Amino acid sequence: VQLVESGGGVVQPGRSLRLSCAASGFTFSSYGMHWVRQAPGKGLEWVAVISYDGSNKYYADSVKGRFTISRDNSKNTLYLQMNSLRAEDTAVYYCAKDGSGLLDYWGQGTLVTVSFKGPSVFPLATAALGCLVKDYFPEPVTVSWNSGALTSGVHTFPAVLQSSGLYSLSSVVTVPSSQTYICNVNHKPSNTKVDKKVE
Amino acid sequence: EIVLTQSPATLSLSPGERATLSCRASQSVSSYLAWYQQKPGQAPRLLIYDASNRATGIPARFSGSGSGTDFTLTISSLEPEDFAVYYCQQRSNWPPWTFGQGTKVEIKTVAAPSVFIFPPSDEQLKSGTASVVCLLNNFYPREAKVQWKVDNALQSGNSQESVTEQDSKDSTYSLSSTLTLSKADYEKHKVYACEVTHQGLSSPVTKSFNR
Repeated sequence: VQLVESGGGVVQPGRSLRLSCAASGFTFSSYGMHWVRQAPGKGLEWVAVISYDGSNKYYADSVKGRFTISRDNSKNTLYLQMNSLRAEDTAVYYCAKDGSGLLDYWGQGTLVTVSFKGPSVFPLATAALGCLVKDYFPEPVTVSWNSGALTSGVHTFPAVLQSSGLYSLSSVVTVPSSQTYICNVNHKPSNTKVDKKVE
Repeated sequence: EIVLTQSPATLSLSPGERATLSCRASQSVSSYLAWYQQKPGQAPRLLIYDASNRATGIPARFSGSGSGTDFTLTISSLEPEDFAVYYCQQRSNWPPWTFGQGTKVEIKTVAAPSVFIFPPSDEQLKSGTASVVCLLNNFYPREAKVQWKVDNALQSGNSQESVTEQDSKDSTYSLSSTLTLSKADYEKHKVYACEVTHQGLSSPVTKSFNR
């Protein structure tokens, strides 16, 4: 079997999107389809369901009059027309096959993000120093220390979305006083690569 | 809905060991609880369905049990692959099918945190903002929080913390509490402290800096 999604991307509060979970490996009609989502960081939250031909549909609360699922039992895909999209919805979307309420088969997910700028890297002077990767969108980031040389004593902290929508993380290293230190920051998502010496 | 509560919040075992997970409910859900393994960067997968059953392809190390509210997933001989995030889901009161908030089977004592503080740059202070940063280095257990202080004035909700996953060796954690001020409000003040409270410290600890 092969449940695989598409549709994800960046969208802002207000707009809408449409996904689709195309099917192979099976007779897509004899099963009820599903939509589950993983809000970055959190766990599992089911979003909605649809049946064999498509007349029965129960949605998770938090939606409807917003979310509308459907399916095309002829060309094998499953749909989800999102509207009214909000921040809360920022998440990775999965479509599982129903067994029942037994998602016996999942898909690899598609990412929907609700909110593009590079980070402003500033220095944080045994001892301890580091870099402050601030105000950037979207994620992720990667911070190396001395081009892959300084590894022992590094703690790149998971980041924190802020009131603006611009993430900002911290990476720190503990070094024995007394050598040059540089953090390698790279925001592949915007083409922002930045090195900043530390003193 | 029906609340599914998992615990431990995280399992820290090295291969070979036996890991026991628990999924408790608010009502009876019968033997309708399913388990889900979600390896990193991948997608949820069906482990034990209904509470004892193993869906196609699943090895025997995975054993499920329970009936009613309390359940238990049991991985007897931990394998490097079995290190993922395990979810439990009830399919009794459908809809909404509710999920457990997870349990992470992670790989490989009370230590007070080592505190540091970091004054703002200058290259930052021109845009108009100042970010003071506090660092709580390698400490166990996790639970521990920071109270920033601008001239002995308890500060409220203008900070933001982050925590590393549990180190595999120390068995510790780290934390980045960042206080964010305007450059103006920053220049408007004096002592920038960070009071750390933690189980491995008979006495609360502080780290300050006049600017």
